Amino acid sequence: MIDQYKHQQLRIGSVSPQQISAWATKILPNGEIVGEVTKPYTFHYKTNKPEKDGLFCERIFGPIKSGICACGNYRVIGDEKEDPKFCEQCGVEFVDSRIRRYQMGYIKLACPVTHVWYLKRLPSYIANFLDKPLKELEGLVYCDFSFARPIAKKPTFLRLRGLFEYEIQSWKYSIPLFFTTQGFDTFRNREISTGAGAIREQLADLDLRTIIDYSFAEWKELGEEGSTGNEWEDRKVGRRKDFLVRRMELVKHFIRTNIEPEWMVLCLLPVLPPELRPIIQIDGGKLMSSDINELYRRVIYRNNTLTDLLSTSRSTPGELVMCQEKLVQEAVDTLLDNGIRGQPMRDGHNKVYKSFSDVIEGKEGRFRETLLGKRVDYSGRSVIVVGPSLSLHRCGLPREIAIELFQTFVIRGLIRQHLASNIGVAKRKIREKEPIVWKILQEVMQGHPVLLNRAPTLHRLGIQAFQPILVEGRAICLHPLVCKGFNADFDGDQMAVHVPLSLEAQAEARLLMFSHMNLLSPAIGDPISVPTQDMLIGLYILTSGNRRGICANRYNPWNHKTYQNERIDDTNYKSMKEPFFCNFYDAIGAYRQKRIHLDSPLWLRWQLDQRIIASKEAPIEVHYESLGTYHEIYAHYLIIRSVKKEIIDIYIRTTVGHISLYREIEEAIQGFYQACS
Amino acid sequence: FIYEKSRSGDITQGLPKVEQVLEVRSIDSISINLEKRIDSWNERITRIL
Amino acid sequence: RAAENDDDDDWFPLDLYEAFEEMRKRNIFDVENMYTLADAWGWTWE
Amino acid sequence: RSASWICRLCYGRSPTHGGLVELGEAVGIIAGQSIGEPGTQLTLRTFHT
Amino acid sequence: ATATSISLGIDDLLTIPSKGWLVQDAEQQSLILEKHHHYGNVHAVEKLRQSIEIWYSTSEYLRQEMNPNFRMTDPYNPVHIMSFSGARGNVSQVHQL
Amino acid sequence: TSKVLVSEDGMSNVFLPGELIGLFRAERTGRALEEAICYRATLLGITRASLNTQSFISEASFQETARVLAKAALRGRIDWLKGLKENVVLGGMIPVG
Amino acid sequence: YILKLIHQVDDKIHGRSSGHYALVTQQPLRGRAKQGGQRVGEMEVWALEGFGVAHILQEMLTYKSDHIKARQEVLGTTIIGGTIPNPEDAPESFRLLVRELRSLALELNHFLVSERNFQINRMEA
Repeated sequence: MIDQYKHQQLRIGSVSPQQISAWATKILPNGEIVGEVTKPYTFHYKTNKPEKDGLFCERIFGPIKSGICACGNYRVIGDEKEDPKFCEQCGVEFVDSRIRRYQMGYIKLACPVTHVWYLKRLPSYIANFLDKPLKELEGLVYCDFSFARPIAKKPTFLRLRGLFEYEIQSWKYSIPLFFTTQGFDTFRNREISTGAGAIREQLADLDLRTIIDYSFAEWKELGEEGSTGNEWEDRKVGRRKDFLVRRMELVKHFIRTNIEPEWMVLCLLPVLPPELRPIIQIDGGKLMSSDINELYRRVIYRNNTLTDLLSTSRSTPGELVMCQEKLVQEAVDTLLDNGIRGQPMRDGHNKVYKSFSDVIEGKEGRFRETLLGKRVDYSGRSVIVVGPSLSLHRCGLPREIAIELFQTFVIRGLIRQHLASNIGVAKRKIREKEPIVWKILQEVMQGHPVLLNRAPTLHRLGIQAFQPILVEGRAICLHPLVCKGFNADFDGDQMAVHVPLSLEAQAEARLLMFSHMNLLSPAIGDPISVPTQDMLIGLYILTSGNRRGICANRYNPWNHKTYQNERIDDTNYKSMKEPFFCNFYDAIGAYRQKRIHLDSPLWLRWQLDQRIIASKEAPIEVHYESLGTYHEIYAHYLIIRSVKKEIIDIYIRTTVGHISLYREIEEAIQGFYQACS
Repeated sequence: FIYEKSRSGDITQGLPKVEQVLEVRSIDSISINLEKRIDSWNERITRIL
Repeated sequence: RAAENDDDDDWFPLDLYEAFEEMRKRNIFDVENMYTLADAWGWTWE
Repeated sequence: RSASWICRLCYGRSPTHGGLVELGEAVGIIAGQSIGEPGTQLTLRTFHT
Repeated sequence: ATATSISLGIDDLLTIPSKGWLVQDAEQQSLILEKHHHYGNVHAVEKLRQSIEIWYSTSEYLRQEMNPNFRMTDPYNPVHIMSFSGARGNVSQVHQL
Repeated sequence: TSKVLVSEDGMSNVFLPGELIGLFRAERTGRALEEAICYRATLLGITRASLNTQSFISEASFQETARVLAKAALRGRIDWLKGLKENVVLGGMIPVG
Repeated sequence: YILKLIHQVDDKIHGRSSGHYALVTQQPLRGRAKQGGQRVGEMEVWALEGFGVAHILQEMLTYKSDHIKARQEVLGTTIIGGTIPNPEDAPESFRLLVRELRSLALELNHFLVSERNFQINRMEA
C-alpha cells in the first residue's frame, strides 16, 4: 500500500542585501529606481496625502485608490490584458490597492548595523564566531570604547596588529603624536576601523575550515588534561569545551548552507508595507497612527543626518561623526528590538513603543492568537434555555439568529423558486419580514447541521453538531442530557453557533460530531450522557418498592387470629391479599383506574426465564400437599411445581413502578428496531 | 510552648504536585530512591561486558 | 526537601540481579544480533 | 518502534467507540485533553466547600 | 419526578435525635477543662489539643450516624432522597444543613 | 523519556558532545559505529521536550519566539510540515482524521 | 420577593452572514455593536482536531476569516449554487506573518516539492 506522499517545506534564514533590494526596488521605464525612501515624510501637513519618498510614498508602493494614479486620472483595466503598465507621468499601475499591503519599503543606513537578536541576546553567536569575549565586541560598538583591527586580504605593512584600546582620557591627545603623521585617510582609513564596520569585515575574513581545525585542536588539547584538583579548575574546562563545541557546530552549519555570516551585520533595512501600519482616518481630522511610523521616521531622519554629515566630509571632524553614527545605530537597535536594551525609549505618554519583537513575541501579539484565534462569519451568540421535548439529535435556534446565518441560502430559495428576481429584490424581501421568508428559512435548514460551541470550552465535548429547528423566542433550546457534556447550567450562559458551508464540512459535522456516536468519554470509557438530578430522582422514586416490614403492618402477622376459624373451611372468604395481574399492560391499566398506588405490591405471572438478580438465597417456606403440588415461596417469587409436568407457575411480587420501567426500556428497544426496519 | 502537630502528608498535593513531577526541573520525584539508582547505574556501567 | 513517603512500591536492587531477564522479560542477552556485526561484514576479519 | 507516531496495535482499543483505534486519530491531542480536564475536579470537587 | 413531586421545607431537615446529648456532653468537658486550666492542672497545649478533638470527634460521629438515622426512621425524607439517590448533594453538604 | 544527551568526551565526528539525539538514534548507531558515542540520559520536562522538536514553527509559537526564530534563521532550518500546529498556522489542511 | 435583572436576552442576541472587516487582519470586527463574528481559538481547535474533522477546521481559518479573494467567491458560489472548491493560497494571516518576518531581515519560503517530478514549486509570498 503506497501512501499518498506529500512533501511540503518551510525554510527561514537571514537575507542578503541584494535580496532586500530585489524585494523592494522598482525600476520605472525611465530608468529611475528610487527605492531608498530618502525622506521621513509620513503624511502631508496639508491634505492627508503622504508624499514622494516618505513613509507612505505612493511612488514605490501602489496607488492609494484602485485605478486612481498620483495625479488623479483613472484608467479602466478590469483585466490582465493590453493596458499601459505605467501611466507615463504618473508611473503608477491601475490594479487594485492590494499591492499597497504587500509592497516592501527599503532604506539604506550609511553604516553597517548589527542585528539585535544576534548580538544583544543570550550567548550571542557573534562572540562564538569571533572567539572573543562579549564585552570586547560590545565595546567595539554601542559603547564605542574600542578600535578594532580587521585582519583581511590587504597586507599589514603597518607594524603589529593590536586588537582594541580606547577608554583612557589621555588618548585624546596622546596617540595623535604617534598616529597619522602622514596624511589622514592614507593611515586611518586603511585599517583599524571602529563601529560595526570592523565587526562585519572581521565576519567576512576568517575562514570557516581553519576555525574548525583550530577548535578541534583546542578540544583535543583540553581533553588531554587531567586537572580535577580545584573547583575553579573543575568548572573552567567545561565552559570552554562547550564554547568550542558550539563554535564548530555553528561553523559547520555555516559551511554547508546558503547563508553568509556577513548578513548578521545588516546594511539595508526593509520597511513594513504601509497598509499593514495604517493611520486611521476619523471624522474631524483625528488620526490614530502607528508607533511603527514613529520609530521609522526617527530612523530615516537620523540616517538622513548621517548622509548629510558624511557627504560633507571635506573638513573631517572627530568624535562628532562617531557620536551621530552610533546614535543612528542605537535608533535602529530600538526599532528592531525595543525593551531588550538597557534603556527602553518611550513616546509622549511615558510608555515604551510596541517593538517588532513585541509584536512577534507575546500572548497578544503574533504567532499566538492572530494565526490561531480567528473571528468567523456565519456565527452568533445567544442565551441558553432547557428543552426537555427535544430529541438527542436536535437543538433549537431563534428566528432572529437563523435568518442572519442562513441568509444566503434563503436568497437561493427565493431566487430559484422564482419568488424573487434580483439579489437586491431578494434582500429587500428579506428585510421586510415577509411571511414567505420563514417558509424558506424552515426549508433550507432541514438537514444542514450547525456546530454549537460553549464559550468557556473545557473538554472535547464542548463543541457538538446539531440539527436545528426554528423556535419562537430569543433563546436557544438545548437538550438536558448533553448539558453535562457541555458542563452547562441554566443560570445564564451563552452559546455560539457556526454553520459549515462546504459539502465536505457538512459531511464531517453530520457523520462525526453528533451526540449519538460520541456517547463515551475518552478518559476511561465511561458514559457521558446519563440521567442527571431530576431524571435520576424520578427513576429512583419509580424503582423504590413497597414498605417491607414493620412500616407496612402495625401488628405482627403471626397473631394467631383472623383465620375464619372453625372446624371446616366454609366461612367468610375475603382474602384481600394482592392483585394477580395477567401481565404488564393489565397492571398499568389497573393503575390508571387508581385501583392501586405506585408502591402497592402485586403478583405478576412470569412467562420467561429468571431475570431478577438473585443469589445463594433460601426458600422461606415450601408447602407440600399430600398430592404433588410443590408450593414453594421464596424471598420475592413463588413457584408452583408438581410431580407430572407444566412448571409454569412463576409469580413475581412487584410494584407498578418496576413494571413501568421495564416496559419503557423493552418497548423503546422494540420500537427502535422496527422503526429502523 | 512547642507542639509537633502531625500533618506533613506532603508539600504540594494537587495540580502543583503534578506540575512539579511533570516539569522535571531537578530530578526529585522519588529521587530519595530514584536518583540513587540512576547514579549507581551511571557509575557501574563499566564492567566485564 | 520532600515528604519521603518512600513506600518502596516497585523498585529493584542496585546489584547484578536478574541478568538474563533484565526486568521481567525485557532484554535477554542476545548474543545473536551482533556477531553478524562482525560476521556479515568486516569486524572479526580483523 | 517510533517516537514521532504510534501504531494501532501499540495503542490498543479506542476508549470512545470500543474498537481498535482507527488510522489518523489525533491520539496526542486526546491524551493531553483527558489529563487536563480532570485537573479542575481537583478544583470542581473543591467548588462545594 | 413530577407526579410524586418533592420539596424542601423546614421539618424535613431532620437532625439526628442524639445531638441533644452529645453537644451537651461536649460542652461539659470544655467547661471542666477550661476551669481546670485556670487551676494549673493542664497547660495551654493540652487545652488547645482537646478543644479541637471533642468537636472533631463529635461532628464526625453525627456525620456517620446521619444515614443510619435517615435509612431506618425516615427513608423517604426529601433531603435523604435528594442525596442518597446520588442526584445532588454530598453527605458532607447535607451535614451542614 | 525518549531522548539521550551525548555526554562529554564523546566527540567522534557524527555526534558532537552536548547533542540531544533520540534514544533509538543512539542505540542503533552504537550497534554499528565504534567511536566514543558516550551519551547518558535526559528526563526532559514537558516544556523542554517541546522546544527540541522536529519543526521550528511549532516551537516558535510556544515560547521564546525570538530565540527560536533567530537560531532557525541562522542555521537555515527546514520544516517539513508533519505536525498539526504548523499546518494550522499556514492555513493548510492538517494530516489527521 | 423576586427581582428582575438587567442582563436581558435582547441585549445578547447575535447574527452575521457578512459585513465589515478589519483594515489589517481582515476579520469580523468585534461583538454586537460592530457586527463582529464569534471567535474560535486554542481549545476550540483542540476539540476539532480531537474529533478528526479537517474540512471544518480548515474552513474556519481560510473561508470565514482572512482570505481576500475567497470570501467573495464563496459569496458568489453561495448566492448562486455550486460545489465549494477547496482553497489553494494561504490566508492573509500567513502573508502578514511573512511580511513582518521580512522586516527583521528573515526569510520564510513555502515549497511544494512534487512527488512525481521532484520539481520545486515555490509559492510566492
